[PDB]
Amino acid sequence: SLFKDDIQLNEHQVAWYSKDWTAVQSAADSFKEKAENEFFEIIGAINNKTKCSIAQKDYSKFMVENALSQFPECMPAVYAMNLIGSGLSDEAHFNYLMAAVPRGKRYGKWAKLVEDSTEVLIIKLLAKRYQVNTNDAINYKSILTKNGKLPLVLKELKGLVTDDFLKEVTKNVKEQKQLKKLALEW
Amino acid sequence: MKLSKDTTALLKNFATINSGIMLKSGQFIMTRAVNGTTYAEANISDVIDFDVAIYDLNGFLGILSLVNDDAEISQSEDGNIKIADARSTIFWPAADPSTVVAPNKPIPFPVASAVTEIKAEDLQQLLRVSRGLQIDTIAITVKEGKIVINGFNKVEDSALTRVKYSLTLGDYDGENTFNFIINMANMKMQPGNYKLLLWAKGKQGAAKFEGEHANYVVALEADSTHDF
Amino acid sequence: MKLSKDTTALLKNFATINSGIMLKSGQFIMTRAVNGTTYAEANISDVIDFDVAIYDLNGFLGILSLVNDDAEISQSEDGNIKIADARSTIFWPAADPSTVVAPNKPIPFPVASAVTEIKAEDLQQLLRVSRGLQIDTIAITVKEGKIVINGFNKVEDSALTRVKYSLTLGDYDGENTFNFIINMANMKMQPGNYKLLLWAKGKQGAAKFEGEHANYVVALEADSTHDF
Amino acid sequence: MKLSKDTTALLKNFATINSGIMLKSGQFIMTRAVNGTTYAEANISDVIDFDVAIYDLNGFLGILSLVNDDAEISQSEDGNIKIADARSTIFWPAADPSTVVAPNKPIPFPVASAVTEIKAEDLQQLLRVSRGLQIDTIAITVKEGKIVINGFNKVEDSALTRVKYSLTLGDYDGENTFNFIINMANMKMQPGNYKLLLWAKGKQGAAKFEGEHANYVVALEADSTHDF
Amino acid sequence: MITVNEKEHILEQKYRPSTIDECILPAFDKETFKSITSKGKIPHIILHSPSPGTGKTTVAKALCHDVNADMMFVNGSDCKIDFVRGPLTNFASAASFDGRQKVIVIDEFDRSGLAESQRHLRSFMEAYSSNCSIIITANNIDGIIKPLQSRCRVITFGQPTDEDKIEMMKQMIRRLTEICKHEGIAIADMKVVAALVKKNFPDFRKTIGELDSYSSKGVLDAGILSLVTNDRGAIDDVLESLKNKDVKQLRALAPKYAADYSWFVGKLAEEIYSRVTPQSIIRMYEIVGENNQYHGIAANTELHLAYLFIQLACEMQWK
DNA sequence: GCAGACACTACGAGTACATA
DNA sequence: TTTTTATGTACTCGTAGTGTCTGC
Ligand SMILES: [Mg+2]
Repeated sequence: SLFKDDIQLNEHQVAWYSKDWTAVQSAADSFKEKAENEFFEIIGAINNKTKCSIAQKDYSKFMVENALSQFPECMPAVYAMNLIGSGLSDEAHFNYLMAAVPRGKRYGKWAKLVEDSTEVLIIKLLAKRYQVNTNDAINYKSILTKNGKLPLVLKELKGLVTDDFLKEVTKNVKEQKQLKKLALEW
Repeated sequence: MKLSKDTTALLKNFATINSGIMLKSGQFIMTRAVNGTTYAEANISDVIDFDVAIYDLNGFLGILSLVNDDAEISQSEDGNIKIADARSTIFWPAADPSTVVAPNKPIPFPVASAVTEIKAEDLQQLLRVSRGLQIDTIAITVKEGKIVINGFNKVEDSALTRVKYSLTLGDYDGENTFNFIINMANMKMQPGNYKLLLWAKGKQGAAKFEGEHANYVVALEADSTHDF
Repeated sequence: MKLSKDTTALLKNFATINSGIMLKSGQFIMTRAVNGTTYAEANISDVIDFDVAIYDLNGFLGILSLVNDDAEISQSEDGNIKIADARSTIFWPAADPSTVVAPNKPIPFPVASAVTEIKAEDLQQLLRVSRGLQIDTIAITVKEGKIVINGFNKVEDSALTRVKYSLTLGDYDGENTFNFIINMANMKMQPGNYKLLLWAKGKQGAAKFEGEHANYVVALEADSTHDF
Repeated sequence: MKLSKDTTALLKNFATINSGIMLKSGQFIMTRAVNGTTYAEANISDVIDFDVAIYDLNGFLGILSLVNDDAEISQSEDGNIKIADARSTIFWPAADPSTVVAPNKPIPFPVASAVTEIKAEDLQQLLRVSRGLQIDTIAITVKEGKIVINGFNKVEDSALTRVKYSLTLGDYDGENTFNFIINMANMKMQPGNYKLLLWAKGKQGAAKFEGEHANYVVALEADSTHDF
Repeated sequence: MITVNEKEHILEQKYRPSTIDECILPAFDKETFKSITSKGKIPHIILHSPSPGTGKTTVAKALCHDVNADMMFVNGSDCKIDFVRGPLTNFASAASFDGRQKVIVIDEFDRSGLAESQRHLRSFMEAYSSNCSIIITANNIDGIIKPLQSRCRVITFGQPTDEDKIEMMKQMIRRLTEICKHEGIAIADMKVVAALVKKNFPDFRKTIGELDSYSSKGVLDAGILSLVTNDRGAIDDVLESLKNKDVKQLRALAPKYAADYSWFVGKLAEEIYSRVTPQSIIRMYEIVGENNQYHGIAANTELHLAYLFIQLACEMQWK
């Protein structure tokens, strides 16, 4: 900045006035906050018997049913809507779930399985190599573990872990680590 | 050892047939499609001195394209492969040979029951017209004493009735009558001239294209008719 | 019957108006956009010797570009279009006449309400300035004795009041006052000098461009004004 | 008034520093980068007779090229820029001053801490070898008497150690060393011989290039070594 | 007093209000809009309501008309990233020699596939806010990214109070009466206008459309009232047969509605919902869901619908 | 007369929906 | 108070690669 004066502009003004569209793209990606949802305002109405009209709100049978399926008191209604409610309207689905699900303040955290990304990768590798289903692959993994041939088999299969395969293994970019984990597999 | 850019451009074409390739000691490379509908071979200049199986050939060639042309390629001490060039060094995992589909045996193509030739310009015109006329199959036959290639759109013409394209390749001189059908999807060859050897016996047969870089053999379609 | 490059360029320009065309035996060709915005007629050197409708004119001109310029166009024995080249032959489909939107008869333009003339240089300058200032509509109107074309950008200027371009053709000795708005998208003609006829009767109106080879009728915008 | 092709060429070169420009009445043009890192001034022949801010200079110069060389330039009654030709007229919009960045005053270059000169051959060779070897940062330095300009690659080398190119200009007389690092992004000057002045103080610095038509001032990077 | 555009033949387009005072809005919304127009400058506003025809585009244009702004009306679906890089920057950076505030109306900008462009727009707002303002209108507010919603005043149309609704409906009755008087439509019974207003609320566009449709013979009398207060797709015969447990009439009605099974089942559930006990609602939805789930599975469809009728007639407890 | 400009296509990302 | 199932199909947008013609 040769001109040592200037009130100085923000990054957006510098990007736009200069018409450097890469700086404009970065400034726009600055606002790339993502993932907005208000499904739990609907579920609360189902749980707390609040008044709530879905004639103007977005509805999700999968999200509503999976949220209500976290507590056994609602499992009868979720089961019924999972059997005979698939061909119902979203309004009808919501109406039934309000009429049937018993009242209760039950909000909590969903039950999610925490997986060994390395073990998932090993099972997927064994299923790809031997063209078997998932449980057959797990049985192969058990047999190769209790035989000591697993380091040998993993060594023979280390070349099969392409960078697209790791996308199927796990979306966490820390997948790079497993990559090195598989590079050092001897 | 380094891979000259002609070797790299050839391997990029060999990746169009098979996603991986197995390189064995010698000045000769080959690959075949996993379904066995096309196979390729090529005598290459750069000497291959150690056997190495590459499962991901396109990613390997992307690694190659980045770090110079005089890149020294070898196998690493641990068991993988190494690519060193002045400023950098990259390690690539060496796959087990059983993880890559290899043609195992160099197919000795029999003495051709029909021989012809096709220039690079003729092949380019044929590919352009096929991209234009939606042509997906070709039929090499003998028409009025010459050897012709008729291009059909098998989708809208399941029986190959209406000829959409026609090309002449010279006289035949022989005494046999044939109609070798070739699906255009099985021709992964790079532009250039090609000596075309069509062989058939009973229910078996093949079409070999000897080019200025590599030879590509392709399998005929099911309802090909000949009288050899 | 060959197709001189002037004829093929004219056919391309016509293809920008309608994806398909219906050309009958003679030396007269015509086309009209499916949305009825522009119409074109022209005489050309090459002689059409058989009636045939082309569903995809652009692809036909592409396959024509794919062979020698002296290629022979005829009607195949099956009834399609046979393009005979040196060694190759291309068979292009003949479309069903009902599946191509074409004028029934050459529409005779009425007696003009105003007449002027556009030099090819003025038209080229107008088009290049339209690329420049990004003007998307024009207005043929009267400016103190003369006939002028005003060029507006309807995206940023919706009322057509901020004149971005102005061109002066000839003078207008009449007594009427008019403002014919024309959308730039409907100016599908090739360069040249054009006698510009303008017809309007209350709700009806049109703008004709007479060239030495082709005539182009263009529909005016709905909110044009006149007192004829 | 008009604009000669050399004036438009100077403006087109200035457009590489800023997409817009500020014109005040006189015969002196100038511009600044939005980040203030580079600057340009020029004494020119044609006369400026009305102040105006231009939003897009490149399109303006293109539209000037679309009309004749005797195109009259003036200010329309609405405040925009009128460009009158023989029969056509262009109305280019006038920009708001708050949307274009302009140097608030001609910069006063201090006493030159060092001086040298550059022949046009050295400048064109430097530009070509930078484009070739991918040089992104240069630095002026003194060796055993002569002043030279070296160039590395700041991306592959954050410490500035590998001298990938160097060029010799003249001899240096003095007692103080100076290794000024400058980014190539602020290098937008037309080819020719330039009298180079260099000023430094404390962590700040500047380099003026005086030419026959224009002068170009370039800032220095933050961690530049001064020793003054 | 009323705004008439003679260029339009469609009634709802002919009588589009041109001023904030002419629009029929909630009291607080109209107060805020009058404040905006009075203070002289327009901020960045987002007018949203999922219910169509509440007045978003009308109010945007009316704000621009009251402030006397340099308005650039833009179809939101055309406001792609190149439109922001080009026309929007061209309009923002253009010098104004008349003191008119520059306002960009982006009508119906709630397309998800434009999110990226919207992000650019946000950056645009941080560079040309001192030069112009933006009035976005939308139906799906979630189609507008969160930074845009946060930077603007977000006004939710079609969300009135009960007293607001009473006042708005009275104003709409008066407006329809004035429209009838202008159009030469004789009003023999104001109950027709009242029924139209109450039936098509809060969609005013659809209200004027219904007025145009039912005012075909030029008179609004008791016949048009009976036509408006009717339901042409009413299912009442099936509902009354179920309420009476009439097996004969249900058996007769099964083939009448068996043709459009999906639509009839949906409408029948929708109608039964409001006329039965909560536990009857549970049972009805279970029965209907099962019967519809086995639609393509059953052999005789008319028999399947009669089976549904028998189930509902037996198990429903009508309030 | 050849860089550059203009247009056209191929592909990744994001969204949406039906059915299981 | 939390928050996403697999497969197949369809659409839109942005951009980058690519081919091809042309203006001082
Ligand atoms: Mg609207």
